[PDB]
Amino acid sequence: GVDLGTENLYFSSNAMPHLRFRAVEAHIVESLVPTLLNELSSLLSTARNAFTFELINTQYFAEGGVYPMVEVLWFGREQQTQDQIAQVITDQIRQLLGADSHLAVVFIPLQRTAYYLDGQHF
Amino acid sequence: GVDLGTENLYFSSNAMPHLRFRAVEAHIVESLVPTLLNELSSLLSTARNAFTFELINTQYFAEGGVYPMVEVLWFGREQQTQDQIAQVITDQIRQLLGADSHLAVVFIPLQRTAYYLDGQHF
Repeated sequence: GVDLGTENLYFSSNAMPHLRFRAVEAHIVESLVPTLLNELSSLLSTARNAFTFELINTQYFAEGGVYPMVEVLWFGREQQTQDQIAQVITDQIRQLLGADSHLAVVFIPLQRTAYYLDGQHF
Repeated sequence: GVDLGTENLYFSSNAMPHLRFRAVEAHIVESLVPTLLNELSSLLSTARNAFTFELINTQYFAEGGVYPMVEVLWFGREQQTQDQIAQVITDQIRQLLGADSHLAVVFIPLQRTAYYLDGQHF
């Protein structure tokens, strides 16, 4: 069945964001995650346990140097909200990495009907 | 007996609205209530103590995500006034939840002859 025990789980506002940090040093991410969780959960009025953060442990090459990227896999919020989230993530990373570092933030939409928790979709 | 102590109680313009907030995060409602009271009491020229606000504590499921809803139980005002009220509530919720979030506002009429205060009806 569905999960009607956990508060506010199926709200449209609860985009269930999974943040994936690529081409970013581990210590930066470790410092970032607590402050990002504080700011995003407030901004989106979403439970703190609705977010997941992943450091991706791969090796990158690009001519001119590799820039950091955060992929956000989520159910979607309207463009204006998405824009604000991108701005929060960028601003926090700039604090640790430079006000002109060139962060990419990319949102990838997941379908609620293709996301299953304990065998039942959203 | 009727209540002829409290000012303006039986005016037709005093619809005695009870607002019920469903599928909305508690922190949002907590923030919304004082500003909504200010705006609605001004708009309707109604005493501030004529409004009640309730956060409903249930769990919701909908395919595609659950959208917030405000139920207004009241004696009724004319269509054009009802429309303005719906627009105020919507605009204030958008400021906290997003300018493209999808709020439902539903008005439910109560009969004055079925509403008793201290054992006497309106």
